[PDB]
Amino acid sequence: PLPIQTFLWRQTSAFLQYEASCVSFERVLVEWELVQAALPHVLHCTATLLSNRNVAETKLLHTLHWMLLSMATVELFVFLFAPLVHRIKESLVIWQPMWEHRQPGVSGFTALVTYFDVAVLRCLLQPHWSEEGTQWSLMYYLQRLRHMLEELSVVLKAVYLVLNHDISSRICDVALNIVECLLQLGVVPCPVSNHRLALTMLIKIVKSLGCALRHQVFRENAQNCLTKLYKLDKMQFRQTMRDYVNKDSLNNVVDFLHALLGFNVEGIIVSAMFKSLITRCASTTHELHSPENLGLYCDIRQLVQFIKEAHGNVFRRVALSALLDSVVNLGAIRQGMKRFQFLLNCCEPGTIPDASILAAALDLEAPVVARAALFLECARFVHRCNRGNWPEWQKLQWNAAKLFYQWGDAIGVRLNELCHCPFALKMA
Repeated sequence: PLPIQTFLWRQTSAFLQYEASCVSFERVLVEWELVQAALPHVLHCTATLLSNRNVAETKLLHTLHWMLLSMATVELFVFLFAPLVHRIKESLVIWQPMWEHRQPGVSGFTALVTYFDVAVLRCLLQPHWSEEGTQWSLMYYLQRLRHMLEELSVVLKAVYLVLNHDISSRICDVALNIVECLLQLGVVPCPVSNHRLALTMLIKIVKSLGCALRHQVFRENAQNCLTKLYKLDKMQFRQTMRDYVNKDSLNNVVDFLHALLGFNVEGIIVSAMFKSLITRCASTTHELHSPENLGLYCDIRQLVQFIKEAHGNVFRRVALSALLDSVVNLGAIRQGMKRFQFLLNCCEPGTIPDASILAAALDLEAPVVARAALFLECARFVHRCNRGNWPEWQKLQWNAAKLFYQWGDAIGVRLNELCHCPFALKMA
């Protein structure tokens, strides 16, 4: 550096005059340490002018090409020029390989400590950057990973840190393919755990492909990847899933579940996650009843019905948690009753406990208090239905009567058989 550096700034203040400055801009460089000091300004000016296009273009292109044929310099180069690749279309050692997402052939940073690769990786961590440059860097790492597998944790971290901001079909394709390739390389072993990161990436990718041909193949491949990841770190899989469900917002969780199912990997996921999903939902009812989220609430209905429809034997285990999860533990029972109350007020009044469960609830080897609470909660539900206020949403009204009568018949039969547990439970 020298006191002359102000001159360079004076040139930049023309681009940030349009014709005149290029003259000295060329001359001073055409006529090495000064050249190193001047390179960043050359980059800024040439990139700005080239992007302002919807003779100076050619002169500055030739200047840059002569300039190219320290880390911050290549960082800046990629940061500004990566999105321009598709726009510099006709006019080569750099541009022709770069259209193909390969290392540009210039010896300054094609060198190995890899310099271009570390530069682009460092740039990809930036939160705000051109979408085109992000696609380009992703395709570049896809190509490089494919080559590496033909014959890295920070790569995963970069993919994760980009994935959260936004996704597009192109992004989901490239991201799934890269993650699959790193799994094949075996970056995950057989703070932040690698397994957690990978699973989060899969979840986020699959969150935006709700299926209620092009999508079908990609979904199949995603499912295959999920199965592959499944065999690795079983307990960690369960734990991280249970963490994520509570972590992310309800909207995200429900959307992801819809995408996965649409209304085994899915069986394990559901049986690991549904308890925590219901537990979180339980202490949210007042907020969720608010009309702005009504539609969201509606969705949950379907979801729960599907879990009951033919999938979840776990549904019984969650609904009856209050007395399967057992001085008495008052808190566990209270949580179980919150879950049961939420489920009972959710769907198909009089469907959730079947007659058989209630009839057998007399002899279950669980704390009497929990059984009595279950009976009283059923009682309160029936009373509310009778008084007029059903769940805030008909043939269902007539349907519920048969379910109630079935409950009554079952309970009466059981009581008769037994008499012909304490008295208080019978009274409940």
